[PDB]
Amino acid sequence: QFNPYGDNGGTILGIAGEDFAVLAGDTRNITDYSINSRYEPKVFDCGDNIVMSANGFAADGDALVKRFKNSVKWYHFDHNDKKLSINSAARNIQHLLYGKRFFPYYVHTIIAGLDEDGKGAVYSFDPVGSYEREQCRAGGAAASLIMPFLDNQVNFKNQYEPGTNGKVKKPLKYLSVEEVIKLVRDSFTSATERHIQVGDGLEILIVTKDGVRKEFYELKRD
Amino acid sequence: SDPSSINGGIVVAMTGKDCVAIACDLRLGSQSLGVSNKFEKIFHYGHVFLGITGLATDVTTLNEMFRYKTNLYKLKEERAIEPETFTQLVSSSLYERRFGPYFVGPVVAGINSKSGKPFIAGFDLIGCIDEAKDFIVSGTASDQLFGMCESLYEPNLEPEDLFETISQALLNAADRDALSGWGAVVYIIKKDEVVKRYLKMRQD
Amino acid sequence: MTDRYSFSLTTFSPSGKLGQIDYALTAVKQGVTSLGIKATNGVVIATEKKSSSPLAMSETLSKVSLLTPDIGAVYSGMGPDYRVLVDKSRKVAHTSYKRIYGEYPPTKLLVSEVAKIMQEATQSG
Amino acid sequence: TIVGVKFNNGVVIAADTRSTQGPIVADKNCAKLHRISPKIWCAGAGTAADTEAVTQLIGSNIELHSLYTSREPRVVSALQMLKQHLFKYQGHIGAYLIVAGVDPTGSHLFSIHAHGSTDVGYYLSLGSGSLAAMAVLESHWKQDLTKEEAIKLASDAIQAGIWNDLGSGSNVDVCVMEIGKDAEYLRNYLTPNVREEKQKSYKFPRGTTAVLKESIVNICDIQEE
Amino acid sequence: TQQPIVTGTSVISMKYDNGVIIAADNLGSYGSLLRFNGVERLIPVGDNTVVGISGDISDMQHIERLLKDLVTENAYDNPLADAEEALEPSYIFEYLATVMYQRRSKMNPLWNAIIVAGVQSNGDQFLRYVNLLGVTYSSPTLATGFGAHMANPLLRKVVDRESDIPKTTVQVAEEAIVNAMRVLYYRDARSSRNFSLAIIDKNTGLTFKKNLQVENMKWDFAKDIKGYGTQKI
Amino acid sequence: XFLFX
Amino acid sequence: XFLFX
Amino acid sequence: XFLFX
Amino acid sequence: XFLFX
Amino acid sequence: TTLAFRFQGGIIVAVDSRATAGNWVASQTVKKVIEINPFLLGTMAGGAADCQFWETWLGSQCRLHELREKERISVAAASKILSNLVYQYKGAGLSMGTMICGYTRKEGPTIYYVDSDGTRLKGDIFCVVSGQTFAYGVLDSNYKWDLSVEDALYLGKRSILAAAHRDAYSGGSVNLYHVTEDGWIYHGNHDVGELFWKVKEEEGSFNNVIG
Amino acid sequence: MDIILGIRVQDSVILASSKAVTRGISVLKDSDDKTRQLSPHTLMSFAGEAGDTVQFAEYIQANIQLYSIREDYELSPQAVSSFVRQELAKSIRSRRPYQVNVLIGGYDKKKNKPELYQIDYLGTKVELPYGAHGYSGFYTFSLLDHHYRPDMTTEEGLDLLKLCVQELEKRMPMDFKGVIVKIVDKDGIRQVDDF
Amino acid sequence: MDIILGIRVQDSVILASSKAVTRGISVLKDSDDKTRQLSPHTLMSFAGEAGDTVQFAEYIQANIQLYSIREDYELSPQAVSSFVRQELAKSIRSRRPYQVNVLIGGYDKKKNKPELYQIDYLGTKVELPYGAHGYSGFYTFSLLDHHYRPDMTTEEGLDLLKLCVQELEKRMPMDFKGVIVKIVDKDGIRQVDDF
Amino acid sequence: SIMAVTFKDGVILGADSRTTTGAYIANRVTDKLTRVHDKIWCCRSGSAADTQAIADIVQYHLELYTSQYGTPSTETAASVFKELCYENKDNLTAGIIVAGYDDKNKGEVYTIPLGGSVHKLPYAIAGSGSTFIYGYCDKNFRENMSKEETVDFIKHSLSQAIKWDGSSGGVIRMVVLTAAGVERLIFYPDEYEQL
Amino acid sequence: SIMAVTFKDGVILGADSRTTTGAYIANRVTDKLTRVHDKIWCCRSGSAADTQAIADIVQYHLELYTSQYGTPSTETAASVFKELCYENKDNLTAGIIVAGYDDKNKGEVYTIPLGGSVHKLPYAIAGSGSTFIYGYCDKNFRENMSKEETVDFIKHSLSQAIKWDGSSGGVIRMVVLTAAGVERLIFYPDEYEQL
Ligand SMILES: [Cl-]
Ligand SMILES: [Cl-]
Ligand SMILES: [Mg+2]
Ligand SMILES: [Mg+2]
Repeated sequence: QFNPYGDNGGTILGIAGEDFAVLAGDTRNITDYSINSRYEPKVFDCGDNIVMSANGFAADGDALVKRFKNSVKWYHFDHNDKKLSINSAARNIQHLLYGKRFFPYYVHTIIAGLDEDGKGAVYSFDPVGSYEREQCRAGGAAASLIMPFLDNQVNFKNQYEPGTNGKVKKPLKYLSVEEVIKLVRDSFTSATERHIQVGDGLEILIVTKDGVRKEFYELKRD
Repeated sequence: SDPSSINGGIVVAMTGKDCVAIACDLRLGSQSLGVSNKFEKIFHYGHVFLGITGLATDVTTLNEMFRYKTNLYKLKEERAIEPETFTQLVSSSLYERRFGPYFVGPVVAGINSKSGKPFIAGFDLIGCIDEAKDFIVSGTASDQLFGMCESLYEPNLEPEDLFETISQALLNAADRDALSGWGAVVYIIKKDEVVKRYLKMRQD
Repeated sequence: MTDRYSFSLTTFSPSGKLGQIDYALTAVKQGVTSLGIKATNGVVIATEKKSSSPLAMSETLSKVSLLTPDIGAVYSGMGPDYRVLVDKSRKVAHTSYKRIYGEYPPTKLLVSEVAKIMQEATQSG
Repeated sequence: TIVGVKFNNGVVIAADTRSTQGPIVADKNCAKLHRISPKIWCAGAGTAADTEAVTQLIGSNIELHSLYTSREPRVVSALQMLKQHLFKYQGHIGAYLIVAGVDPTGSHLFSIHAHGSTDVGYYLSLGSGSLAAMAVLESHWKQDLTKEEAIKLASDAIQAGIWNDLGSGSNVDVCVMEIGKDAEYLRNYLTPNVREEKQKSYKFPRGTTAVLKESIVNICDIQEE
Repeated sequence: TQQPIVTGTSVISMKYDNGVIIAADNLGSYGSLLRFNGVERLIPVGDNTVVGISGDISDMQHIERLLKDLVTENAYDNPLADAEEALEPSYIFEYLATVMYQRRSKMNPLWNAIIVAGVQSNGDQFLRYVNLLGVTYSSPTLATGFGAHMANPLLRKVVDRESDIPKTTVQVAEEAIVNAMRVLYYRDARSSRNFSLAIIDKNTGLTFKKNLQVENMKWDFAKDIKGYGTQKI
Repeated sequence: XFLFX
Repeated sequence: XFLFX
Repeated sequence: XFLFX
Repeated sequence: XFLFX
Repeated sequence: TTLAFRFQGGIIVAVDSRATAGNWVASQTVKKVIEINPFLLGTMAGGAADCQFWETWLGSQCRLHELREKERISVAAASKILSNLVYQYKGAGLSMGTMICGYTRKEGPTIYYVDSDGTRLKGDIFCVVSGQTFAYGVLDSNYKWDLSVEDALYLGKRSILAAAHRDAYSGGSVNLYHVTEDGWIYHGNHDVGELFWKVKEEEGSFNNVIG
Repeated sequence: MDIILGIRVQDSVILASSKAVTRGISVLKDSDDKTRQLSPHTLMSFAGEAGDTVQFAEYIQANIQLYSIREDYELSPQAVSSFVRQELAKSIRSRRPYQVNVLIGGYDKKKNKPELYQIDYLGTKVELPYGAHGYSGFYTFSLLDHHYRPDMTTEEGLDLLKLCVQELEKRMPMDFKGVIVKIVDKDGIRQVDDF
Repeated sequence: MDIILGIRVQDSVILASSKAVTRGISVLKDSDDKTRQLSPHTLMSFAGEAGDTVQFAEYIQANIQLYSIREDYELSPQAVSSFVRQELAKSIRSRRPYQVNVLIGGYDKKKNKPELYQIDYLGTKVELPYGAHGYSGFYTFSLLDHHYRPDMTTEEGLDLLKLCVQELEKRMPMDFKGVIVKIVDKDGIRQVDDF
Repeated sequence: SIMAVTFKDGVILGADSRTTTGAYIANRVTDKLTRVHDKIWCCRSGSAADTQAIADIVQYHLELYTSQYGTPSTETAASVFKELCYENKDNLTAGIIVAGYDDKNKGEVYTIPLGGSVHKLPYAIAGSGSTFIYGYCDKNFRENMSKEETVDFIKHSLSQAIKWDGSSGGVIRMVVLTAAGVERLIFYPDEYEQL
Repeated sequence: SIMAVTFKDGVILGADSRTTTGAYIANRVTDKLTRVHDKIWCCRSGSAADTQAIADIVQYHLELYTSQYGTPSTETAASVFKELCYENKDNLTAGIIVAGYDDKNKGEVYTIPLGGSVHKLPYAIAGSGSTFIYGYCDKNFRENMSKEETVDFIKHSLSQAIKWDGSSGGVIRMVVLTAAGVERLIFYPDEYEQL
């Protein structure tokens, strides 16, 4: 029979800072054991300081990102050029995803930006539009490799204050953009080693009050 | 239905400077239901340590089988079996059940008594050998353990440092797996002393 | 047909002697001299190549045999009996050890296996 | 990715060093080049346990045959014994091997598939990266290759697999078997995929982990007195 | 939902310093039967774009008609149809990509893999892929079917990254494509010796080469191969 | 699972 | 995949 | 797959 | 069934 | 694990916070209680998306009712809006196990269990443990009508802990709500990891553990 | 599985219905009333697929209540039963049939006679002295065949129903958590508390 | 489905086992004893597939009784449990595996300690303070995690078991027709009549 | 594409050189003409593994036959092939043409389809590519052709088979079997494509 | 077995006369050459029902075309066939060869396989029997043959197709399309079998 779905692999990672947010993804596109592209961008500027990535089936991911970009355009038209807040974007994307509830978009969606208080925000969606706001989220093939690392290194999980013997947890702290980028690079370097679908390149989009800037780092090509 | 994820559980092994570490969770379940939090998955035959994940009936059966085989070895050879030799015995034993295999993911850890060289190895269920320098992972949260080990690990860690690394690798991997946790044990192994530590971790 | 000799051909005599083993040792006594000496840094085994005919190429007849890369064997007595024992000894080194432990057996355990094959020819039907 | 290339005075086999569990890389430096006999080596693809088990079994029986016959083993012997074993198990032993070697007969290069089919060639490739490798071999192979040229072609064909196949990766292992010479096994002949320094040391401060209990393990036997 | 009947195999392509090259064999297969030996699978659109199509030939002939109809429609009430408002490679691709994804989403796909090669108004090289699922991606080298497995590895040794495109001449690029077509003829059981090749250069425009043949083949070594192991005769 | 070039 | 207490 | 004129 | 050269 | 029970002091609502995709723990920070309006709560079990979407939609339909009728919607009416909606989608593969909990002058404290099967039941206590829905608590021994609000909060909290420990797919943290006359009150999020050890030490229970 | 029994005595109809709502291995409730009042002298008990049961009963209840208001008259049980059967007979050949089995107990004021109707989800209707749906029906039929009489009083009817439930509890493998009993006579519909 | 529970208190082991034998929708018996005395101080309760349960228990009983006669010694519960586990561990890879889940309650006279062992049809064995098999498992497990203590007396153990059965009757959808309770201590094995 | 043709001076075997896995050409220089005796050869079609295994056993059987009874007949060789193919028909995918030269019987061709049936024929064609040249071969075959005529007939025949069949390709291998001895011929694409 | 061959003076359509249900010949004198216009004819292969339904619609479309725009081109006829075959590919089993004579374009042949693809060819073969004459037809076809040469080429071709194909048989029907007009030829077994 004809199968309407495919797997294009890749991995996306969203980390929220105090006054910034990052959305990173590998630039590798694959089909089975074949590499389709070593540089196919997966993380997009959608306007109004919102970055979006739909990872899984590339065709569904491209379609969803288009519909949301279109959704932002018509928000401006119908609401006197009002800036679309990240919470409003998140709710809109849920309705996009749930629209195809009985023919789902086979994608893991993460969006990053600043909230209305100017604090960094990351939202994570399932294929059928269930969403939740988080500090940390990894999506895609190597999500299972990266998320435990982020739990340990971003939220300081299973880490206690030395000399307490597990009596006092390590204090939660906001990471600097420079510290967050190191974790993103180390996460993807580690994921590239142990996952066949992850590698080639890493593109990071950093969101601040000043706007959206882009950093690119090479990954192993095997 | 899938035999290797009915009972659940994990094992991880690491090498350091003149030492090895092997650690496991303590959970045994019937799928969603947790039954026991005292099911240790690490056994030792002399100075050679064996961790086994997978179907719990096979974990127990293989422990009894390797105790049997290493006892007869010692009586005939008049010396304890070494990690390198035991690795070959595990592989041999698993591949003789090639078309009716034990649903297990074994891990060997120990220091060669003569050379003093730290040694770890992993196996698939039909007895293929993975002899890594750095670390070996096994069980229902292998993906999670690969992620933790690959980032946390650096070579030539001192025994007390290696302990922190392997502990944080197991604990954070187990918390992202439904069928792993309910306590954890860590063995720090030096040439002629072995310390065994139970870890405090969330019980959900 | 069928091997209808299911019974021992080596039994105890009233004096407590196993005749066939004594007679086997008598055959060994008639055999050409072989020796072994152990040094600190090695071992030597030696024997005479008693050529049956000068037309015979004595190089083709090996009295000293490799069993494993680190184990050699020499004999005194019946040559054919030795040749089939070397074949069985080489095989048992693989089947009962190397195919299990991935290394060649130590000297004493291969000896133990050869010893077992010879004991069975002393009791089996 | 495993290749074999025939040259003027011998045969060369190469392989990658990656083994996989589904989409996860289990071993970054696997050894896919197996010694059947001192001057007969073969590269294996497919079920990792099956390739080791099948080469060790035939390698053992070849050694006993060599001792029995007082002759150096022949590649055709290893080839015949492998195919009859694999055929018996009707492909259920998933061993895909490239068998090469030098013997008193000369230099030989064979491939053997899991169902017990063998074939002869001057250049062969097996595994998931075979198409990437065969593309390079079909482009650069000629008759009367030198040793240096055959090593270059073999390793280039593996690299093709490493870069372009997700099943292949890490380093290139080579084994050169030249007539009237000792076979030279070049473990990690190339290291094209060396991991870069991490941004951060993840070494934890001592006492970070919460410990319930501690105890000494007795690994020593029952003591005297 | 259907099954492909009459099918075309690999389409292969790459970028070079001044433009793009694309190639495909002239065969329409009917399963194992090599039924049609005169099938053109490179379809030019204006003087700046070539669309290479693999998969179902009935669906290819439909797409051929859509593109022919697209040129007609663009000319309607368009004084600059042969100038500033001519069809761009990017326009032609996005249209096909839209159709391919719509058809898959109605569970009635156009059973094809498509590569759009061309040069844009500003002289930028265009090369993008789309298939029956509506999956799209761009790379310095692109190939469909067997081409992906055998052609890409060879073409990627010439252009491995973006920085290699300015250093790659049209002579080197064409040489690589022609060699790749030979390798595909050796190794693809659904390929033919006869193929078409199209170059789209920003300076010299569109050059379309028909009735090309795979030549300089190596077969002589076959005579020295006897049996499958032990046979000597 | 098994290990599988 | 989707999430599912 | 299995090799097969 | 159905009639079918 | 979702728990809603009725007592003299009103309604206690206790849920866990774990979301799973097979054996993968996707999140430990999921809000399984939905605040439809100041007097209406909805628990969520089954498909995360199905529950989130339709219980959010219910809040819209409940808001329109107030604007049109100038009165607060009854729990019976609100529950039946959701139950009549899911019944239209019956057999389409919606996965939903929810309790609609509120107080109104007309009805008093009311809990309605609404199912993706189109089952709508009124009861004093409803529990969803693993994939099974029960008209009894996870423990049920401690349950007496005349119970202190802060005592009743503990039973709800304790009941989620009991399930969270044994069930692989229950865990994260316990979210507590108290529904009364003049609205519901949030009683905070309690991490099960910290909660377990504290409860063990204080209660002297979970002896089969060790720590 | 769900127990619904009906017995028509001399001057009334008695409906016994299990109080347990179970889904798979889970008991959802132990006080469920599987009955709707269609009219002042007509009662319908229902068992079957979750959701369908209540949705069907309430839909029938609304239609019979509409008829009552419009004509200021009560439809006879024969007429109500025929309407219900026809709605079920429509549903079997619909896209998703109602999987509901019903008992209709009514008192006809014109004829001064009690009437019991058994209708299955296919729209199979019979008038019976006693009826039942599911596993319970076979045991209860054999027992009622022996004991039942046409001239039995309401009290005699309740004792025989009491015996049926007792014997069903012993014999049945599932726990149906007791029954709710309702009587339909000339005075209307009332619930028997003691059972 | 069948309820078998085990609780190990300070100085004894108590086994509660459902008395109902049901096949599909039929109740075959309401007084079934799902227990065999392996030795004077070892008791085994069993639940699972019809025939296999009794056949397995009686086979184990015969082997342990043979050991007792031959050595004029009682095997320790640890030793009996290991034997039983190994017999089940053989059977999973046999032509037709025994589909039997067992609880082994024993008093070790050498150590003067009660021991409870839970073994499933695969040969999965654990020593527990309390154990259970089937649906009844998760509930009782979580109810004893709250109430159970290691230093509980036999009488305290029975009251907690009494609470478990009561709560199981309310919560469980099937009728298991009560339980038989047996105590294993230093004096031997006795059946508690009042329950 | 495989064929064996009897002519005046003996028999000629012809075959293509392509081995496939799906649509990938695993070997483009395959030798499908194999020796079972000095002047008894066979053409292999179907499974590569099966045909190699069969051919290897038949070579063994004829080597042992020769040791005891001298040179075997082509009929004898065909019979040994048939015996293996018929008795193992359930587990084998092998289409074999047996061709041999005696001095008494001269050139003989036997074809063994899947069933394991034997057919003695003046000439024979087999394999996927054979279907396209049934018409051509039937129209162009004559008995008692010359060597040059027979080489042309095979070259033209397989040339067409290769052209239309995706599963056939590479070089055309031939083996000539006469009193003179055994001659190997090869024809490359540039030669046979332009025919 | 169906074929259309372009020669100097026009085009000739050829076909066998056999219709089958399984292995039973339902019709042994079938006319598979059908008129869609005075000098546009088609050869029908595949489903008898489908090809008849398609041919009937195309004849309707060209009759209406002629009324409005005069005599349609062979290309136009092929296009209408393609449109029906492509747009209804999921529900149709039809392999059609379209052959026609213009005065401007002379003889033209279009083949439409299952997909609904169109291929303009100097000559075309289709049907189950065609597979056996691919080799023969490719070797024997020349462009700009005479009428007598083209009749011989078709007679010999279908003679071989009929001989090897069980699904082909009966008489060889032919239709000659030239400026001169329309000629029907028939060739009986006794004639074409001895070729
Ligand atoms: Cl072959
Ligand atoms: Cl017809
Ligand atoms: Mg866990
Ligand atoms: Mg015929």
